[PDB]
Amino acid sequence: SEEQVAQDTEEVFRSYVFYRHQQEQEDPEMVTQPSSTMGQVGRQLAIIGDDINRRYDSEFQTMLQHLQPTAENAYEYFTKIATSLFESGINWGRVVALLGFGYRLALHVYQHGLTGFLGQVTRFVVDFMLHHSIARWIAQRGGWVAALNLGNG
Amino acid sequence: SEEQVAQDTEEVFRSYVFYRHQQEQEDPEMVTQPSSTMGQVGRQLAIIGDDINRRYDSEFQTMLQHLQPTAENAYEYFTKIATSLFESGINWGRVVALLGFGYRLALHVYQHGLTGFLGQVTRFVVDFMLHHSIARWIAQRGGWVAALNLGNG
Amino acid sequence: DMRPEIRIAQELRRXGDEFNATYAR
Amino acid sequence: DMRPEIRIAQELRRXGDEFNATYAR
Repeated sequence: SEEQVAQDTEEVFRSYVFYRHQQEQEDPEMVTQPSSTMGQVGRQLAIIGDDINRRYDSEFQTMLQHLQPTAENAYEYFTKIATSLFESGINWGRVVALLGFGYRLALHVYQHGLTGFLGQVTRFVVDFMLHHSIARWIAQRGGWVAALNLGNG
Repeated sequence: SEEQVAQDTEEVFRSYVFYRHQQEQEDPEMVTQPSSTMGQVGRQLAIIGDDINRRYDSEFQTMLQHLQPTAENAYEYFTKIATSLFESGINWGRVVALLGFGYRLALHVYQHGLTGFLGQVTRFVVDFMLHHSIARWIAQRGGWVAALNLGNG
Repeated sequence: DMRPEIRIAQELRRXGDEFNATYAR
Repeated sequence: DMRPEIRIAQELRRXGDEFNATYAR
């Protein structure tokens, strides 16, 4: 079934990313899996694509810089790009290109610090202060500006 | 109001993180803001805490390694930890400790590759293949295992 | 000029078609 | 032994109380 193929895709892609990252080095998300046949599929597609992939490196760096993907907009961009990739048809090479785009997108967003986690922690902090009465306390002490007296004088 | 204090908290925390990361270096999310008074508050709290914070570095590294926070569980852990921090009362120092925990948590999750973005892209890939008929195509070509013939022979 | 996401999709397709021509035998 | 999130909260409080004693004058 295609639910089975979808399940297998997780192992294929994770193995693909693991082995592609190795062959290009010289991203800790990409170094951390135990697989089998699907692991072999991902490995082989990464290996045999290496010469092709490297010739595209320069322009994908320029294009991804212009796109400015973030964790917030990555889903929207991924979907539009992947839909367009397959509009005129599916073949094995375009399927591998989808894995390669996932690789490049994950790497670019992580290494440019666009993963959004600090922004997520910022929302944690604000949300906690608002809903657990910390903001109330700071307001009654005179607001954040009152902290300017700490270490002052 | 405490909605105002909550809004100000975003600038305080982002400035706090920006300046703390500078003083400890020698995370690109932490290098990327334009503020004013709240920026000054965050800067000052990071600066005057430096000697105290560094004495806690060793044990927070051990504790965060044991906790194993990820983007998936960070909210749950943040909330439990922050609630416990203030259980016996609020004071300015504990408020600063909350900003410091947010800093440490964001840094640890990013640098250990626990930000979850590759896992998010993996879900993008699987979801697209399932809902945009790519998995159907691969199934009719014999499944992912059929890709083992690419580059073979 | 072409939007970045349009250009990326065009080059992904080019790349994939090169892979396909290379290996789909 | 104490769970990691329990230990972290205890040390955060210690840390914050040190900051408070140092600067809340």
